[PDB]
Amino acid sequence: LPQSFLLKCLEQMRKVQADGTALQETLCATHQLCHPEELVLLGHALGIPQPPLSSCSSQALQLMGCLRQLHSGLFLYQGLLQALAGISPELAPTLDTLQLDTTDFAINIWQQMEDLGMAPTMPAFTSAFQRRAGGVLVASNLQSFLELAYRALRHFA
Repeated sequence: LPQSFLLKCLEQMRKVQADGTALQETLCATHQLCHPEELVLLGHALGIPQPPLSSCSSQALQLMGCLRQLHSGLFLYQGLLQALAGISPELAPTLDTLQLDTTDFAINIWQQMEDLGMAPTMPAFTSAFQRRAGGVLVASNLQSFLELAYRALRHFA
């Protein structure tokens, strides 16, 4: 991939990671939601999908496949962030930024697929406790997801 795409991906993913850590440190301080490791069953109950990056895994590494999963996964996360609907007033600015920065990264992934000619159901959280635990889950899912796509992308070089 061109170095400028890798360099732009690095800058964009580290901002979405910083954004996610901000959401996570507020809801832990504020509502004791600090161990996303515990919320797994509840995520499962809530219906919070978890994007596969299989084609970005060594035994299945394929540039088109990895990029297309990466993007479809980012797109999903876009919906998930839309569905949290700010979580609570105190948190809606941090969600807004995270939403802006995840959308910028997904436009970049898609733009690149087009340059290469290889282009191309949402949870209901109705209580505030659902949006608060959904917010900590999605934020740490997104983080690991990105760390995965990056090691894959860096090796496609």
